Amino acid sequence: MVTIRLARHGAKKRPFYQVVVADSRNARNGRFIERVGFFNPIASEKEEGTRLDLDRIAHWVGQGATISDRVAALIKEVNKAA
Amino acid sequence: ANIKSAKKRAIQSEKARKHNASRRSMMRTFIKKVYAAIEAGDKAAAQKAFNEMQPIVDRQAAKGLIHKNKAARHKANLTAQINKLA
Amino acid sequence: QKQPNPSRDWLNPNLGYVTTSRGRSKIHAWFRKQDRAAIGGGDIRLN
Amino acid sequence: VTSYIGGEGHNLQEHSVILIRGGRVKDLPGVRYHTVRGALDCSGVKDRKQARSKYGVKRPKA
Amino acid sequence: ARYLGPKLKLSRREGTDLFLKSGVRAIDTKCKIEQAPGQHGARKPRLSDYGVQLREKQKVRRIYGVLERQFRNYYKEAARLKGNTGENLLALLEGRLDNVVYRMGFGATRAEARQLVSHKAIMVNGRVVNIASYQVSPNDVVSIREKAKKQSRVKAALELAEQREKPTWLEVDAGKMEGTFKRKPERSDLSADINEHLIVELYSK
Amino acid sequence: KIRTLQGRVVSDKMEKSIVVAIERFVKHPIYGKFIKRTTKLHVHDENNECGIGDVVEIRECRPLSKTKSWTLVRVVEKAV
RNA sequence: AAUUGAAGAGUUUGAUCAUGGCUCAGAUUGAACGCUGGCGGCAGGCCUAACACAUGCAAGUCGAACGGUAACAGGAAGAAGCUUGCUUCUUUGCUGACGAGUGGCGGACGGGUGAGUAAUGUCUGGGAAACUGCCUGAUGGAGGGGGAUAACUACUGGAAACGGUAGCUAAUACCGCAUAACGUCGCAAGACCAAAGAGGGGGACCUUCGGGCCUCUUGCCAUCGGAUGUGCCCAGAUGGGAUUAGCUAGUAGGUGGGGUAACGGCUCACCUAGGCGACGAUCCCUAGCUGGUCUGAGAGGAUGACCAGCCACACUGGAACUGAGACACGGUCCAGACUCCUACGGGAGGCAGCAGUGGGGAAUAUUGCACAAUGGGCGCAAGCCUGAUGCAGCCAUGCCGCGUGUAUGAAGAAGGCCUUCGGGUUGUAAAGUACUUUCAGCGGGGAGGAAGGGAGUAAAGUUAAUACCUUUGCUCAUUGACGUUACCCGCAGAAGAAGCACCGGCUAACUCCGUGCCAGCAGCCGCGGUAAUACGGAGGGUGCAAGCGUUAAUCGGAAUUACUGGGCGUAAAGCGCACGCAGGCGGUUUGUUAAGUCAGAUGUGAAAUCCCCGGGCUCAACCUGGGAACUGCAUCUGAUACUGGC
Ligand SMILES: [Mg+2]
Ligand SMILES: [Mg+2]
Ligand SMILES: [Mg+2]
Ligand SMILES: [Mg+2]
Ligand SMILES: [Mg+2]
Ligand SMILES: [Mg+2]
Ligand SMILES: [Mg+2]
Ligand SMILES: [Mg+2]
Ligand SMILES: [Mg+2]
Ligand SMILES: [Mg+2]
Ligand SMILES: [Mg+2]
Ligand SMILES: [Mg+2]
Ligand SMILES: [Mg+2]
Ligand SMILES: [Mg+2]
Ligand SMILES: [Mg+2]
Ligand SMILES: [Mg+2]
Ligand SMILES: [Mg+2]
Ligand SMILES: [Mg+2]
Ligand SMILES: [Mg+2]
Ligand SMILES: [Mg+2]
Ligand SMILES: [Mg+2]
Ligand SMILES: [Mg+2]
Ligand SMILES: [Mg+2]
Repeated sequence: MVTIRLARHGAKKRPFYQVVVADSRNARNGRFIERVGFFNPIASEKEEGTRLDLDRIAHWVGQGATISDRVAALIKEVNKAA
Repeated sequence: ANIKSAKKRAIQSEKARKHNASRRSMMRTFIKKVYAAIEAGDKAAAQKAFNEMQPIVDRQAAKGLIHKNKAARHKANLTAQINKLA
Repeated sequence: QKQPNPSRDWLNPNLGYVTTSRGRSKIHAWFRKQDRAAIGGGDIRLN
Repeated sequence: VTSYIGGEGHNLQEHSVILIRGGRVKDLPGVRYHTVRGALDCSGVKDRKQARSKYGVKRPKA
Repeated sequence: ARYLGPKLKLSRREGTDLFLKSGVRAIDTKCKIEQAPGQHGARKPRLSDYGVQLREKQKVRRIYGVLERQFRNYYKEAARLKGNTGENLLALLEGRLDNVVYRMGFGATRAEARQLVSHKAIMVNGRVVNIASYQVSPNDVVSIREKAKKQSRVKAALELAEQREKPTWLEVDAGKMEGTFKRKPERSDLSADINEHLIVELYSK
Repeated sequence: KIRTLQGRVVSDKMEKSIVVAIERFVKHPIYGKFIKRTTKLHVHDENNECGIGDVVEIRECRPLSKTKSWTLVRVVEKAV
């Protein structure tokens, strides 16, 4: 099915994920329908690090999109921050 | 088949194949009766044949053996032919 | 294998394939077989 | 194809393997290649201290 | 990565004083600065246009201690950036952390400064910097950490700096052994003998 | 308003089918000269309405035959 | 704010200018070889044989679909030597679970390679005749019967591979029947079509004490949707060759049948005789294509490793089956060649998965650890599998960074080399002195990648119910393959960390021998025939520098295929001259149209890259936010000078 998931586009030992809306069957870093935001676990305490277009996610969910567990967690975190 | 799953699938497939063939074959036979009737020029007979077979076809479609569209098509063609006949 | 196929790389000692002399010689022989003095011959003929 | 043995002297002979690199010797009509000295069978040139890289000559300890 | 060798030879080759030695004792007395280095130094060469450009390039590289590839990269960066290319390149060279340190007066020579940088002596905005090439941006303070303040070498460097001319774009404190990089150094701030244009040309052929 | 192309007929004789040369006026990519470029489309026509040498407006559709995926909407300037 | 970019040189001559080739200076790489060679980070790593493959692993999972227990850990009934208290040996799926099985879903993803394919390809843009598992939103059903079948058992055929009879049993397996529209068929009436039970807790009418009944959770099925994916069509674009000009009978089109999920000569019957083509059909050669990459001032040219999209292929040639999806890399069937096993009857096999081995090659890595993450599979989950992935190893292959000491130091020491014999050069170079400790070495500390998941609880949401389940909080201990991790500190002491090419002109850098047109050099011009800045060494220098050279390969220069941007009297080049079809171009005025053209808008041009502004790794490379860009195409709305049409 269509899924919202982290696509690990970064350096070695320094992950950076794009929260992409991909068909589950497609590869992790490979094909996707839309890029919805990003997340950086390294990041550090400065300004930014996690950022997701929530509206788009919601739309996708409505349509029928499976959010990854990690992605879900991230979303939750974002919500709490808000 | 190196993997257990493949082996299972293979035997299952064989079993499945045997099953489907029987049903599909039967359906075909049924169809032919209608077609045969049409060829002959016996309208009532043709109708009877259609009645006998249509439900079976529908059932098959439901099951998955034959596609719904395909099932519809046979009926349409058959229906057309019978109409033409009388 | 069923066919005989020695490489010419085996003869070359720098790769480190054959330390023995005899083995190397044997290997060489094969190539010559595959392939399939004059003055001396001439002299002999003359004689 | 015919190839040029660079440097002074060699251990080359009939039925012996070598590495060829191209780059013609222009005054020889036919030769379009050079033997790399120090590669595979062909030994590097004996007793040279400048442009050693071009003639496969290992670095003398001093 | 660096030039490990005779510092003044390079200067001689160039002609001008590259500041590769501290300046406690003058360059003219240490070496034969007028004559070029080697057996054929007295033989004054009739230098070609390309040659002059090359020489100029070398001089600048020597001054900062920037090897060829790095220099090329810097030039490219400058080009990419807006404005006069040569000027930009010069600025970049200056911006080198070691260079900045030297200017401030914690390195007597630029080499010394570089060494200090390597040896975790210098800090930028309260963070150690191992790297000599680090581009010191505007409003970036640069200092020595307390472990390396007690060095006599640093003091000597400071003294030398005091003796010498002061840069405008930098602020510096002798007692605290720290300072502030105010803004990017203009062409008027740096020495006029450096024909950056020649260098630029050389990286267009 | 659906898409449609205009061109002239090159041939009619094949029953319920008309071949239509669309002449597009494309620019040459490298050299810059504008060239006339032909697109000979096989086109479906019920009742054999167009003859040879007629200009005919045609629209894209589901493929009627192997080659034919166009159908004429109108005829324009047919008498020669 | 987002292309702010363009260099020449040597060589034809006695000399000149010009034409004109060859040629060097630059950038570059999946590179190799040579000589070396400290480290790190980030990257990359069989381009050739789509050649053969030993070994292990690369796809399994679900016991909450179902009868069952092949090992195991607990209880339950019985008993043995009876330490007065249970150790122990027998039985029973009763339970946690699970071998083998049936079933479901997954093996159509993920990963690989580029053999084939110059178009059932790719890119861009448009479409209509389609299907689409799981996920999803909606609206209604899930009633009641059957007979099988593995599994399991006896007797047996086979060396094995695998069977074969006769029995037994279940299921969300399978099949009817009922029920039946919002479905299918049809002009309608009508005809016809489905399934699925399973798990957790529980008051009382109840109970063959299994359970009924209630409840929640999930699953089933139909229909319309949604998304996603796939199939199909058309236009244009997407290599070279005309010393390949004719090609093609299912060929082009038609009517009807058949088929497909779908339209279609997709296939058959009969008819018409077309269709393609010098705007290059056909045939041949080569080729994955694109985003891009390199180069380039650009325009172009070359190119398509890595990363990403699309296609194709899976030992070769087929074929279907199953399925939502395949005509399926680790499925089936057949043939073939090739390896292996065989008791000779017959079997097994398929690395272009990850490692690896051989081979071919100039040349490209270890049978490494791990699921901790991210993603995928299954499941209600726990979980298990995952050679995707993450990391680790090896190789300077690249890029980037860093280091290899810093400051001082005349006796301008010694030695080296030259030498007008004075020195002047190595060269402040070394030694000596002071100072520092990057990385390496030792010892210590020491984040981040870890978010989830598990138990207890409290509230809310469901319902007969404060149970259970779900949702939201909270404490509790947790989850690291990399890992003597990144990173910080202390210790001792310059300690362990410079080499390669070049030095006649081009072209930065010059002196000194042997020889003697020999040996050798060489990119081009050309050096070498007894005084060689060109050959070999020494010193000295110059260039780069952990690399440097050589070679290969591309663009550049080369305006040397000129679109930008060239020529043609004599340098190469005006058909020998005409007519003339196609084509190209076409005086001038008005109208009109809006095709070109221009303008604006809309959609798209995937992401990455490139470019700009930033942010993050100590800086950088690398990553990365947002933008710009993608110069293209289509549609709509206008403009009408110019070009076109009428
Ligand atoms: Mg039909
Ligand atoms: Mg070999
Ligand atoms: Mg470097
Ligand atoms: Mg080595
Ligand atoms: Mg099991
Ligand atoms: Mg069923
Ligand atoms: Mg038809
Ligand atoms: Mg090929
Ligand atoms: Mg150019
Ligand atoms: Mg096949
Ligand atoms: Mg099927
Ligand atoms: Mg395999
Ligand atoms: Mg001396
Ligand atoms: Mg260290
Ligand atoms: Mg010179
Ligand atoms: Mg030479
Ligand atoms: Mg050109
Ligand atoms: Mg010309
Ligand atoms: Mg002429
Ligand atoms: Mg004439
Ligand atoms: Mg920064
Ligand atoms: Mg883009
Ligand atoms: Mg007009």
